Amino acid sequence: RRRRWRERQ
Amino acid sequence: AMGKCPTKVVLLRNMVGAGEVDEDLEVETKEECEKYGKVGKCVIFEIPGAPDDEAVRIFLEFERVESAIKAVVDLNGRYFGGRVVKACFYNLDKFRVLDLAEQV
Ligand code: NA
Repeated sequence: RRRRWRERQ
Repeated sequence: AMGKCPTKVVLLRNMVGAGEVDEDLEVETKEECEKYGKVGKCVIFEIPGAPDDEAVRIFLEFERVESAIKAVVDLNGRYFGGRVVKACFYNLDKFRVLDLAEQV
């Protein structure tokens, strides 16, 4: 499955 | 403004564009949200005729208001793909009867 959430930077 | 009143329901906007909902989003978002606390499945509504950064509304109902607050604070301004997400609260009673197009 696609993973799109990115950690805050 | 209704999106600012803390509740256990979080509304996420600008995750994806109009017509771009898929199941991978819902599965991942529920997993991500479990970081803040126990949460239900994504409930999705698309507003007809809305701008591309508002059309798709993703709602998640947390078990606890504290978790919802944590979720709003962490998810607002985070990236889902290349899109900058907007997070806010949503009125619980409106949510429970599926009135999903309220102004926030
Ligand atoms: Na993820």
